[PDB]
Amino acid sequence: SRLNRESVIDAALELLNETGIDGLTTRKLAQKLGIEQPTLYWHVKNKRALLDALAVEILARHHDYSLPAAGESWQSFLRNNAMSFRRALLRYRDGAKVALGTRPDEKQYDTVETQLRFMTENGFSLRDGLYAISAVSHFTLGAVLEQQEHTADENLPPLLREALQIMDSDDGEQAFLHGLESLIRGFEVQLTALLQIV
Amino acid sequence: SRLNRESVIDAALELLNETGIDGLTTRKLAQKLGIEQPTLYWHVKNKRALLDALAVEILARHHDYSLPAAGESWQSFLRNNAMSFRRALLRYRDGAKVALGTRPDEKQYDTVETQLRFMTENGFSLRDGLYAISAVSHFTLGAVLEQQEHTADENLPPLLREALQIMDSDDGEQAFLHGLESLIRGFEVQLTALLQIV
Ligand SMILES: C[C@H]1c2cccc(O)c2C(=O)C2=C(O)[C@]3(O)C(=O)C(C(N)=O)=C(O)[C@@H](N(C)C)[C@@H]3[C@@H](O)[C@@H]21
Ligand SMILES: C[C@H]1c2cccc(O)c2C(=O)C2=C(O)[C@]3(O)C(=O)C(C(N)=O)=C(O)[C@@H](N(C)C)[C@@H]3[C@@H](O)[C@@H]21
Ligand SMILES: [Cl-]
Ligand SMILES: [Cl-]
Ligand SMILES: [Cl-]
Ligand SMILES: [Cl-]
Ligand SMILES: [Cl-]
Ligand SMILES: [Cl-]
Ligand SMILES: [Cl-]
Ligand SMILES: [Cl-]
Ligand SMILES: [Cl-]
Ligand SMILES: [Cl-]
Ligand SMILES: [Mg+2]
Ligand SMILES: [Mg+2]
Repeated sequence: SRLNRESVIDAALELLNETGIDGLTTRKLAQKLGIEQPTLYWHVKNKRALLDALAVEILARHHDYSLPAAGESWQSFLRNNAMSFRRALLRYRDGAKVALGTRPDEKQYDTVETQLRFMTENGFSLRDGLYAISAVSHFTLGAVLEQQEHTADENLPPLLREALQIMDSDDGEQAFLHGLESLIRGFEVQLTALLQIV
Repeated sequence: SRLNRESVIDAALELLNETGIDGLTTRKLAQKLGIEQPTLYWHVKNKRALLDALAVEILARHHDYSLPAAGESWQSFLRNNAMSFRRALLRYRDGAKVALGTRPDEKQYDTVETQLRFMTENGFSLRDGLYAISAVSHFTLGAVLEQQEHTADENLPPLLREALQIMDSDDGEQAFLHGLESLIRGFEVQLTALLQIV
């Protein structure tokens, strides 16, 4: 079929959904695109190369809250950013595993530069703003992995039994949204304190 | 060599370190133990079975702060628990990927039951205490994955350039320890508030 970048990414995202990350292969991608393995090699060198591009394109297609509104608070921006990051990552099977260990792409520079600039213009040192960004990113990544990977007893002590009932009664959105408010409020306590002991 | 549970786990943890999770196989485990694949099958059915046991044994060997001291605060317990969880997970390559999506083992029941009980005896509803436990777990899991997986440009805009310098200047312990204080303080704000608007 068509082998421009857009079409190779479309097929690679379908395959990721049917098979997951550990069963995504250049052999199986060649099969789905209707082509021979050496035809594929011209366009895509290895699994790593593909994985890097998939991390970028999932957010381009599905991460709609990358940038703060005019007048929006930093707290609100982190809330709306995190929910949109979580949605984009749940959209494909092992989506969060695809995003793991990547660094901003050249095509994300203007966007992530605007994000860091926004945090500094709201009173964070670059280092403290980055610590807040990284903590929201890591918490969200952790929550999506545990949910997604989870999809992949008679003598339960009583509080564990009820806790497992609580977890199994929801997809994880409730625990996620509660955790995010705790994180955002902790950053606020830290920022407002300045040089006071807190 | 010896094929009792302890010895199969020793070998599987070595192999995990040389090869990572995605390259851990029953074929390669059989090779390292000096045995044929059907000899292995009697002791270990599949990769999933192995992965479940490895998650348990990494914490048994290396997770030394499972339980609070006499008189210890809940804040202190979560701090000391999280640092010990992080250490145990960094001890092997893709350690955090091994722990992902598992639920307490029968051999962890008394331990995790004591943990949930401790949170309730410090004023948390079971649901709110579980939300705090899950948030600390997810943040830690996220931070270790990004660090571990990361191990697996000339026109950098200026704040991203300095932020990447900041991340590359440390193994991730600094960002982790800062994030954990923000999370613990947010739970405290939430718990103390009770039915007040906060
Ligand atoms: C500033 C970025 C950064 C800086 C230095 C080292 C890094 O590893 C990063 C990132 O990895 C970021 C992301 O991945 C984003 O998810 C990211 O790239 C991104 C985006 N493309 O819109 C986000 O929404 C961000 N968000 C918190 C989930 C986040 C970025 O802010 C950071
Ligand atoms: C209470 C446990 C729980 C309850 C209900 C559903 C669950 O999925 C869990 C866990 O997965 C827990 C862990 O994995 C621990 O890491 C876990 O098993 C554990 C331990 N074996 O010592 C910990 O130290 C805990 N810690 C926060 C990292 C944590 C457990 O508290 C929870
Ligand atoms: Cl074709
Ligand atoms: Cl075509
Ligand atoms: Cl083409
Ligand atoms: Cl294209
Ligand atoms: Cl491959
Ligand atoms: Cl032998
Ligand atoms: Cl022997
Ligand atoms: Cl034996
Ligand atoms: Cl044994
Ligand atoms: Cl296997
Ligand atoms: Mg990232
Ligand atoms: Mg767990």
